[PDB]
Amino acid sequence: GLIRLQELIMAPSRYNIRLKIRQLPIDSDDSRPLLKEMKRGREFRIIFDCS
Amino acid sequence: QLRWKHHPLDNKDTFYVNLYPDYASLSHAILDLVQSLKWRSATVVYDDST
Repeated sequence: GLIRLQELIMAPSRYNIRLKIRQLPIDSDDSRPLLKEMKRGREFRIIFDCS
Repeated sequence: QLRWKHHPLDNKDTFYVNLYPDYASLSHAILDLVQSLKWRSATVVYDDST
């Protein structure tokens, strides 16, 4: 997904969006710390690459 | 082996040896470098995907 995401990563040549990046847990399914982090992050528009 | 290739986890061979350096070590090196530089602006310059 990073290979097919880097286009959107460099795409703010055209636009001024703010954009961060995080990873799912690579082996575990306890993403609940990350979700706690994004709850602290006060964001409302999140990209999801997954099965 | 000498160069690098991506290797997944379910990818489960046994018989291999490489000498390419691990990327996370390299990014850690650049991390402590720019932390020795203490910057707030950055700019990614690169050729391709990898």
